[PDB]
Amino acid sequence: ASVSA
Amino acid sequence: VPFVEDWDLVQTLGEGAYGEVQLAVNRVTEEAVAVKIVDMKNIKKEICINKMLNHENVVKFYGHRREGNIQYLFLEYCSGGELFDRIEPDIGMPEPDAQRFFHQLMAGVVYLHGIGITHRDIKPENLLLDERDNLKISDFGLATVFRYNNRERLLNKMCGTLPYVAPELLKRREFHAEPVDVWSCGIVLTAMLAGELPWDQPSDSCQEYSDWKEKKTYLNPWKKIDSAPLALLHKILVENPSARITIPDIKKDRWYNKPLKKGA
Repeated sequence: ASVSA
Repeated sequence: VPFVEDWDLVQTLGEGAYGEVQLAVNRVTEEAVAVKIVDMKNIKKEICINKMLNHENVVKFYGHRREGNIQYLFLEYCSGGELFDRIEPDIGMPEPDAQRFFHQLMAGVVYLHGIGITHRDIKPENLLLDERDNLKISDFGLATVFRYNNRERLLNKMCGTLPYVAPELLKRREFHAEPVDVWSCGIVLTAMLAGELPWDQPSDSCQEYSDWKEKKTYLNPWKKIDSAPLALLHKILVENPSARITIPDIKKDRWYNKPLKKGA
């Protein structure tokens, strides 16, 4: 699980 | 610098019928931030209010990003967790520690009220701690503006958490915002010093609340609280919100100013 800024 | 906008979600901080909060760690810098994730299937308002917050005792908002129906809110990470977890059931915590947390809570509330915002759900589970045990008010999902262009707006929405809510929300159609948050801070103080909440709700139908109004301080949780902080609680947990102590006067209280805690 990851997200971008 | 490539990759600096990549964050790995490494741990669930909280999950509930509202979405989830994950600890995110930057792929390059290893900086840690909390990311609130919400399936938009309210938000605009919490974001608007979070953008106004800049104070050492309130969780900072870094920004947000959405991808379709999901909103990602980037927030300051409080590695110490909930203040609730430092409260020992039926015991509380050392008075000096409670006093320090209470001083930080008041600083944060004074700040919010100064910019016209009321939190409306102050309780230990929403007061987070950073790595140096500094308190940080969090979760502005119920917060609202009560002063704008120097004009106060009376509130009428019933919200909060019953054991922490002021009596006027259950008895009056409209009420001032500030005394309501002051009341909640008094209940948090009670919990920190006694390890228990005084009543299920502040209504005459609640026996524990009637006893307090009848000043039976020989009963719990009052009997576990020293006389100095109990004198402050007698000024905060006052039924009539117009007679209840204000923060400027809490700052003058004897217990509030008593030297108790050594620095780290």
